[PDB]
Amino acid sequence: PHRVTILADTVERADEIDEARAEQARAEAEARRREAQSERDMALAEAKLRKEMVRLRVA
Amino acid sequence: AEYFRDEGRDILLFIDNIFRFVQAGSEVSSLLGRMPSQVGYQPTLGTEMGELQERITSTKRGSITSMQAVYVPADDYTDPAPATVFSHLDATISLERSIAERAIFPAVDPLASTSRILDPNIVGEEHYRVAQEVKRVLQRYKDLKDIIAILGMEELSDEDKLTVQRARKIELFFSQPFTVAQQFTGRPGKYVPVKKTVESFARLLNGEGDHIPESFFYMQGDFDDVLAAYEA
Repeated sequence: PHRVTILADTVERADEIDEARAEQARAEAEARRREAQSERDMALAEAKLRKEMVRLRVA
Repeated sequence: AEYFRDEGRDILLFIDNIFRFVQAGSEVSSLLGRMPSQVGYQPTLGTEMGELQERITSTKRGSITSMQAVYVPADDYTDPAPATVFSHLDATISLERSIAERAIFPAVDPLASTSRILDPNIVGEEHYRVAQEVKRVLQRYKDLKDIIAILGMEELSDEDKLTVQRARKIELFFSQPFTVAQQFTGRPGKYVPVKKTVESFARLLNGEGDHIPESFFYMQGDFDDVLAAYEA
């Protein structure tokens, strides 16, 4: 009676952003990739590489 | 060599293992009763090197260019003999086993092969520019090899694919036919002047070497020769 909850699994069209004027979603993946997935996956792989290669060199 | 230099003819003088000359000086001093200097070496090390290396110079009438070979005990470059040898050097060439075993006969490593002539005020602005664009894509020694090794190239590397292709093309192109090995490998030797080198590498870095696969830059003299091979 006082509050409404919509546990929707997914949302698409939105007059706020929709397809045209949509900005948040634009580059949102990169906002959660360059420092999260994209680049970072390699970024942490470079740490594994340069560390592993010098690990045998110190032995 | 100095006789022919006085005759006015340019001379190329090779000294094999100048470090052995230093060692001979050290043994002579030890047997002569002189006190040792540093690690048992002769007190007159610098002067003995000067009395020999200073005769290797380019006067007005003639020049004696020298291409010596240096052996460092163990891998110690702090040793006085290599230090005194290097104090009288203008360029170093580092032949590499890996390049030699990759069928590229001139094993001169693009890196670890420096020279004090490589500055704009002697070779020229274009020569320095082209020599800096090259050895820059190789400055990493293609450090991208590790990411390929642990990623399968990641199925896409964007620009890195182009820079890897260009670096491999340049590495293959550094090879040159040997006129002394013509009767061994059955290929005529090509003499490439410095202007041809700088122009060819400038065009290759601009991108004329693209659209041409490998094994076409393997063993040729000029970029023009590579183009002639491609069109044929």
